[PDB]
Amino acid sequence: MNKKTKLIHGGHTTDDYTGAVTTPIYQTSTYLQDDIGDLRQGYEYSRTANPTRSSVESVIAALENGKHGFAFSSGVAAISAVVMLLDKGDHIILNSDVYGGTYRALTKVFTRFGIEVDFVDTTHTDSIVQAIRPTTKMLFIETPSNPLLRVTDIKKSAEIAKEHGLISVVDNTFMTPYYQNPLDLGIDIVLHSATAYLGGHSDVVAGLVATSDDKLAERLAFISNSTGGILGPQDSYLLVRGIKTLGLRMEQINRSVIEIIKMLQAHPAVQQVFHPSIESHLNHDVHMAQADGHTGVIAFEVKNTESAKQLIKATSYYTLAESLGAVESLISVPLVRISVGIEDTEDLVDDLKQALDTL
Amino acid sequence: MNKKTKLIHGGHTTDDYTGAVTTPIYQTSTYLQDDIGDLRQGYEYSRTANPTRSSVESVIAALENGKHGFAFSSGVAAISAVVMLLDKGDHIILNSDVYGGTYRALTKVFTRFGIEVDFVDTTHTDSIVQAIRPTTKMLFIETPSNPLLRVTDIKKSAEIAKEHGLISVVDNTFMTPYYQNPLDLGIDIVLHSATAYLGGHSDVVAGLVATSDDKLAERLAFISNSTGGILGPQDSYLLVRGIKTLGLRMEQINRSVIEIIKMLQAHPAVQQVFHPSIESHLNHDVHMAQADGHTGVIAFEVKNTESAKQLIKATSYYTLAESLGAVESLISVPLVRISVGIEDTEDLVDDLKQALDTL
Amino acid sequence: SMNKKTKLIHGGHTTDDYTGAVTTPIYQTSTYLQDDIGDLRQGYEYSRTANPTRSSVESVIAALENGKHGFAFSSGVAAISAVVMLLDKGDHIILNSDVYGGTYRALTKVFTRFGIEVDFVDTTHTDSIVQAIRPTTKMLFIETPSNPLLRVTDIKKSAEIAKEHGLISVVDNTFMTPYYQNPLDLGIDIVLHSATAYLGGHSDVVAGLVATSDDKLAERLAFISNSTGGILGPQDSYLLVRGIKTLGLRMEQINRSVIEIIKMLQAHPAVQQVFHPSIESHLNHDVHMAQADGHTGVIAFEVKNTESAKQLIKATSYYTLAESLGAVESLISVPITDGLVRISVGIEDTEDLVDDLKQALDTL
Amino acid sequence: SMNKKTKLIHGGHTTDDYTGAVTTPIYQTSTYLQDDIGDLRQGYEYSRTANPTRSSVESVIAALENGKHGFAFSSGVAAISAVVMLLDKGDHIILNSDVYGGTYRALTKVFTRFGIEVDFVDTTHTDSIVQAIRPTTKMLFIETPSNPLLRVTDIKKSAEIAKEHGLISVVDNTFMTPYYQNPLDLGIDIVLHSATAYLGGHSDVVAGLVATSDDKLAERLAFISNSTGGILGPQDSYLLVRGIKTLGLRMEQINRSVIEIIKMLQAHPAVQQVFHPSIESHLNHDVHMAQADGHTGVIAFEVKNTESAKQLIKATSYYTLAESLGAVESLISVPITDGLVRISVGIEDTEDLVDDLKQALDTL
Ligand SMILES: Cc1ncc(COP(=O)(O)O)c(CN[C@@H](CCC(=O)O)C(=O)O)c1O
Ligand SMILES: Cc1ncc(COP(=O)(O)O)c(CN[C@@H](CCC(=O)O)C(=O)O)c1O
Ligand SMILES: Cc1ncc(COP(=O)(O)O)c(CN[C@@H](CCC(=O)O)C(=O)O)c1O
Ligand SMILES: Cc1ncc(COP(=O)(O)O)c(CN[C@@H](CCC(=O)O)C(=O)O)c1O
Repeated sequence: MNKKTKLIHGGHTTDDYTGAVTTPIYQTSTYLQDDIGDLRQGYEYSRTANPTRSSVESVIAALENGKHGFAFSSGVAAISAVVMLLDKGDHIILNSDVYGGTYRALTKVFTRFGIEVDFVDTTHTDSIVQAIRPTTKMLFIETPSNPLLRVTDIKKSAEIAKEHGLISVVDNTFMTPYYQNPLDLGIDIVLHSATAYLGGHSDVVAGLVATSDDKLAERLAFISNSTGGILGPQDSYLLVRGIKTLGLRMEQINRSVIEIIKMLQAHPAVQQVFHPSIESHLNHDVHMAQADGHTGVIAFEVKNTESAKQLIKATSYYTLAESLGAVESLISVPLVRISVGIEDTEDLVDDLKQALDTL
Repeated sequence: MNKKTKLIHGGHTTDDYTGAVTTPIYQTSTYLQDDIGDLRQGYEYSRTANPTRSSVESVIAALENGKHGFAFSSGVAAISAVVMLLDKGDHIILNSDVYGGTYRALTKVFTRFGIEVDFVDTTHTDSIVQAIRPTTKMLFIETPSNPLLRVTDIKKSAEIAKEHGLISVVDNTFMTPYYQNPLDLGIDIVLHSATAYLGGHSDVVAGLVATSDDKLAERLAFISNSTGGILGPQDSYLLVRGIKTLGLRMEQINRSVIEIIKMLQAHPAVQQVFHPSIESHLNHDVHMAQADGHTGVIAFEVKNTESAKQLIKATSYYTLAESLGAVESLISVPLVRISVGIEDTEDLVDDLKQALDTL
Repeated sequence: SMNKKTKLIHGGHTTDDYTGAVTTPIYQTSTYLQDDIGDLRQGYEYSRTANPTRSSVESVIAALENGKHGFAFSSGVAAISAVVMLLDKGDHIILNSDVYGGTYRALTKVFTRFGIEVDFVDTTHTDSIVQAIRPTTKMLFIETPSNPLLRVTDIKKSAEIAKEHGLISVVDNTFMTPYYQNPLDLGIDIVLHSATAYLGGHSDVVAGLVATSDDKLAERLAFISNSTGGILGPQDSYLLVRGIKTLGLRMEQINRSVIEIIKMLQAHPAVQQVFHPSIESHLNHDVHMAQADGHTGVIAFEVKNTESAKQLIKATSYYTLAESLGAVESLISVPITDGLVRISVGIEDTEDLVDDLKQALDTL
Repeated sequence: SMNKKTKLIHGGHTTDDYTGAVTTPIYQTSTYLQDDIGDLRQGYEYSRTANPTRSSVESVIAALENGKHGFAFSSGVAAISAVVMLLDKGDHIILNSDVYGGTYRALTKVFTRFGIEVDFVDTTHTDSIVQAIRPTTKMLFIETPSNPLLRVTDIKKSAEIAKEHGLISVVDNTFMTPYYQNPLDLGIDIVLHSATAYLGGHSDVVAGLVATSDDKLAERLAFISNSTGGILGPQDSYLLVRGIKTLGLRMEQINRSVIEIIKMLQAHPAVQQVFHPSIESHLNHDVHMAQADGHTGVIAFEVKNTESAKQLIKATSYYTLAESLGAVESLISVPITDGLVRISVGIEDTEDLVDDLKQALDTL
């Protein structure tokens, strides 16, 4: 199956009972047992397993070429359960440019649980080897990062984590399974902030986790059931529904990203454009070796904070909001960050250009 | 407002915009900002705050006479966030008869995070005083417990936790806010497995947390945002919808519970009926002093495991399932445990009696 | 064999035979796979024709009304439209004089162009029904108790009249609900509901329901529903199933407050007339009590004028000034003269609902 | 000023002005509080009359079709019913000869009793339309391209004919979608859709949509919708809004596969005739290309007989044997002769959809 056919028929998204071509929304909490312990189709309690949630988990497991899938109530919940794979005294290595909520949870919550953290500039693989302490048990890397889009070598990070006995995790939210598959590069666990691209319509807060390891999946299934950060059935369906058009959406976003960047590099009011597609970008060639596409998040710099406030008000199609990966374009100041939507490419380039022209 | 009027108009369950008499389902992830940092109605990101989730949080805060509410993706998620209020080395005291999932999360997950646990027979308040270590920081009690319905003195446990400087938590799932208000008895934090009675229709997996403490609410809001165990908007609405009939449902369940127990105590095939309403029940008078009602979970003993298997098959209205607090009656063997539904009282008594008669 | 409260929980099929789920799965779908051409896995081919979630609520209303076939529509008016479509050009319908405004609107502004000629009759006296039967009469439609004056019509006699003259008897059982009044058991052919009112019960679903035991009329209704497509969505179908579960407890609480609220209205000096079937002096009070074992939560009363009715509504705290009825929250409205107020008793505390309306009437 | 792909994202009102939410809130409600009697906070009083979530999808289809007023119905047939109700007893309707089966069913088995007399015409030759106009003719209904043979009718000429003879022109634009064909811009009075097909796009919503710029006809449609209640639920309204967001990318991918799939069908020896407007030899191929800048994803072709059509469907791997069309997944069916197969090209990979149908046709 090619990529666009996998997004439609990958996993189990139909009902074998009635033949429904979409997954039924099992808004239920419990299931009848014919005999004591005799499950009709393997469901006993919705927290342990829910057929609508099991559908979206089989979709992300296929899109990432994994064996097991896990749906959580948010991208932060999916990252929490992954960190709970370690005990008191264990050490984690993350990239210095992690997303803010990851920095918060690990430095404010899990440090209170004995988990020691150390943020490392992973753009140079040599800095990962040296920081590995005897208690180091995990390697967590996002690529490209937020909001400067720093690229980390996934393959080398996997070989590093393997040699030193580390659980390799990759936050693949920005790249999506359509352009990047960390599991195929040796990574143990891959997770996504499903609120971003997989949902794609700014209407689901969710997280997904995929892995080919039976152990880590067994330990993750126990953590999910024992911590209950599960995704609801309604949100699970809308996630499946939005994933169906993931390929078409990313290709339209990729087409606009190319044209928008060309505009940003030539404007006199824009210094420092940040995106892995730019040639002068650090680790640019590494990104192309591990990905066959590009993310829709772009970051550029204006003169000062007042110019960024003026640029946003002059736009007509960019929505001032705090997410990314939507069908509608989003803009925010973490330096300005934009999440390219699926509007007309000529309209998005012209709207941002005429807004920058007013500076 | 009396109890039945509070369940309808307590909290904020209407739309001030359109005037809609029910809370809109905000299936959304982000919100437009008029200016940088200028929130229209105080919403910026659905994980931090969602209007549908804020509605159900204001309902549970009012029903428990609390000041702040928190909705989580499951009852286990609500209990996890409460445990994350403590750091490495802190100690918790729980009742020896806690629910299984609470035993799992604390002994298999949080012990790996330095949190030391000790389960204590809380039915005698003297056993709580002696176990308080210098590192003890929390007192967690369910009353009545699962599945033997052991009653713990809430008021005395609150005075104990206050004197020794402890965060008092009460799992009020079985009693619901309609019959028991732990906050009114001095308890710091109250939580519920909203999957049970508050939802009431076996279609929402959720947890709720209420507290009158501004500190603990601030620390809980940070934990919820930093761990992302949030409840979805669709599940939040169905929770609000089911809570509307909580009073009518509990009163029907209470009427049947009285008649079912009278039947169970007189049947020759039933030894040892467990419920706080029985006079010979341990701490029976304590339960009536802290609650003006009764739970619908009843536990009784048959001769052996084969008689329990036979009793379940002979029933017609009791559903063999793994939850509780549903409109439909539920039965399970953890000794048999039944969750009384809202069916006709004469039908539920007769159905269970004719099934026990076959033993 | 099941009592009413148990029938509301286990009546019909509201579980999943596949996974075992204790609630009806929401089949948000449009079409269904066929293993072989013409072979349906479980009898579904297109959601408009049949949907598993809609089929659940259809079996519920069929069991609650002691009928064989149930039909769910997009709204109460859609259920009335589909029933009126049972008739041909030139046919005649007899309706009660004070039928709901929307039905009056549909029958006199839309279906008068179908060729159906409508007649509105004081059905409280069954003789007026016999006197109005024209040769080309084919259907008898009656609302009991009506809106907003709650006039009571003899259902059993109306069924015998329709049978005697070969008419299709239809009863709008919205106000009474299947928990208190079963027209099908009294000889009526078709019973319909505005599920927006009490069956939904939480003021969050706009739906219509139809039930009948006649196989011929059911096939004709299934054809019209598929040929006109006023079907109910799967999400609304499930919420309707969910709300029906608490129907008995909701009505029993509403009836308790109805008794105390009426007593307050009869003793207040700013209230003149009170309209409700439970009142002994109400016309056909014995008829209602013989065909129903309960009372609706809609009450109509009169104040001095329109300014008094306006000030009353602003003086209440638990009565929501809005349309619709039968919700868990109490509703108030002014529909028929200026001073005629109409309330929909919710499930709030009885003492709170009586004290709030009593003090509000006292600022007059 | 917006291009098509930007219009699909920001056209109409699909945000919450209150909280600022970037999507339409699902107003699962039935009634609305009134501060003062008759004072509406935001113009809502009863969900059947108007619902905020339904009003969102109504403004979407009105903007996509360059119309002023939009209406959402419970299904595509409900949208057709409400439009046919615009006419009175005795009025006449002219429809294309190969109109959809459900419309044929509704117009010849239900509305023939309304007093409406229906006429089915070969609208591919506009002269047949003029020849059929009776004195009592009031409406012109046309499907282009039709189903399943995809016959193309001149929309611009059909609008001039309706205007010349004082008829209400209606175009079923389901197959073409507003992304490729805008009948209102060509002089048509009313355009309707079966949103179950492409607008929803994910085979999970049964809905109908109507759009018009005529103020008089819009008030008449709003009245019929309220007086018959075939409205769309709030949950289905939102999913319809959500699915429309990706309409352009879905159709553009469907069209790319349509080009390659047709070329394969024209060169396969087990395939005789292929029916699609893009084919140069197709009747009125120049007409379609002049009134639309795209192509539908429904393709019709012929195999040797019925056994060959049965074996073909069992031989595919990505084509789902089911009803409906326009979904993200490819669909197949056998409707008109035995060997006539009808496919609905999905958004799967073009190479995968061409190779899967090519190898399946090769086992014949
Ligand atoms: C790379 C990455 N990881 C994790 C997350 C968090 O997953 P959730 O589903 O949102 O829980 C985000 C979303 N961060 C968003 C929102 C940031 C905020 O609300 O403060 C973003 O970067 O715009 C993310 O972009
Ligand atoms: C007292 C109590 N606390 C916490 C929970 C768990 O909250 P959740 O919403 O389910 O996450 C339950 C539910 N326990 C259920 C289910 C037990 C099981 O599935 O193994 C019960 O006791 O039947 C409970 O009864
Ligand atoms: C007896 C009766 N029949 C039919 C209907 C209409 O069914 P729907 O589900 O609302 O389509 C109503 C609702 N009448 C409501 C609505 C009033 C209005 O819409 O203006 C009422 O009278 O309060 C009704 O009370
Ligand atoms: C052109 C056209 N008009 C109207 C409709 C009906 O609108 P609904 O939303 O389905 O109510 C359809 C769907 N025709 C489908 C359905 C076939 C069937 O129901 O048997 C089709 O032909 O595949 C259609 O293709």
